[PDB]
Amino acid sequence: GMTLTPGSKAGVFDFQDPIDIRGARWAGESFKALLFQIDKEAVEIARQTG
Amino acid sequence: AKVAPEPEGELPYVHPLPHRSSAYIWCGWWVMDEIQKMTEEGKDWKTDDPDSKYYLHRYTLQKMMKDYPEVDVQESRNGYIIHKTALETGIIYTYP
Repeated sequence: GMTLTPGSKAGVFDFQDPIDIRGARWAGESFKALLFQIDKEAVEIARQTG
Repeated sequence: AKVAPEPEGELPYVHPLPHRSSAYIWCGWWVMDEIQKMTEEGKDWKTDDPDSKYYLHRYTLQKMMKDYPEVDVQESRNGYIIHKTALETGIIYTYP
């Protein structure tokens, strides 16, 4: 839904997928992209539960 | 199926690497972006558009790929060394 990046896999977050890691490179960028993804998940939780 | 027209001389240097029958040239981000854009509308980058802004570098890349079967070309956006097979399609990593 809202958390999904338009071109992602819709349910999983794979570090090997360029659209999922916001065009990251090596290790720091991809893991920070994961951090941003979990931030988006928390925000979606806040929207859902209220 | 055609050969690229020769734009005079002054070709950028290609470093021969007999270690793996390879070579190395530093193109940058503009050449790779141009090649990726060319191989997105159905065009060709090896020989088409012989009057491009950076066609000389593309002709040098074509000559390098013909002479060396496992070329190692390094861009500048990520400095990745894309091989001849990866450069054949014209799509490097991402983006439309």
